[PDB]
Amino acid sequence: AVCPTGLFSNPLCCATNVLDLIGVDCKTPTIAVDTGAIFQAHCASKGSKPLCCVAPVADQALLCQKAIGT
Ligand SMILES: [Mn+2]
Repeated sequence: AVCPTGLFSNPLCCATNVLDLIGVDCKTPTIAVDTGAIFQAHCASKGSKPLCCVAPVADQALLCQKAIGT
């Protein structure tokens, strides 16, 4: 799993990480993401940051944490 269990369990690709706490303009990955490296590269291909967020759907703004090692 590319995100931790619990609250911040959903991988999204978000345009901006605000305050290391919020994802803005969050897109669902268009592929299965198997590893941190794939998650990072996939979100970068969409001009976005790999974040682990409180909900799994596309959204304007969500509480998120950065993917580990980023
Ligand atoms: Mn927006």
